[PDB]
Amino acid sequence: LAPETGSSGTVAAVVPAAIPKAFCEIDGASMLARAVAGLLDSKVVDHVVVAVPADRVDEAKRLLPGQATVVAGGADRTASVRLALAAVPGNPAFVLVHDAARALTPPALIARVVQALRDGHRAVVPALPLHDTVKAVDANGVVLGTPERDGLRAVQTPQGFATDLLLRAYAAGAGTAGFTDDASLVEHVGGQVQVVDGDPLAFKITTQLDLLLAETIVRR
Repeated sequence: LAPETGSSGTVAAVVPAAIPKAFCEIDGASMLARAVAGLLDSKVVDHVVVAVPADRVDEAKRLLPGQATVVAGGADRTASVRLALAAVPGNPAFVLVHDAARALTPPALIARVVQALRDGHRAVVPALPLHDTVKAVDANGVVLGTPERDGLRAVQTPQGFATDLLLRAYAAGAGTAGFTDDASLVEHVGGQVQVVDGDPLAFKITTQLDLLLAETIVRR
């Protein structure tokens, strides 16, 4: 890979959202818009690029905080991340990949991820202790085992990577990335991943119950 990779020392955040949930409105503003605003408001991200379907490109641009940029994304999601990066000036040292559905992610959480990268970690995810016991379970509902709960963490986003490390992980594992989170792909190529404290507010908004909570949090 090119020696120029990461040469600029900047931080790029990509929101691959390429549709529904990312565009659903929470008290007027889309999840995507709030997610981008969180990235900008961390004050530590130099470029925010969103990959959306073609037919939301113009709309995304008119409703997002002005400093963020929009590309039409790809199908293979890693393609969306690669396209977003070609639209980023220079050679960013770090790529943060952020789920649009974690719309209330606190700006300090995003900064913690970036601070751990600046401190020398090459792959960083935010995380929380589990609420529930987690069990291995077969397709028939038969319990196969119970890993130590205290040894497990629930992972959120943004996930942050040294750009070259993220690219190496994509070349090896992108053909499954829709079921795997980016940090998993990095682990598979030998990347060491560091956990920083997440935040309950960074929950992934999936169900009608989740949005009600998010709407309740914001109208307050």
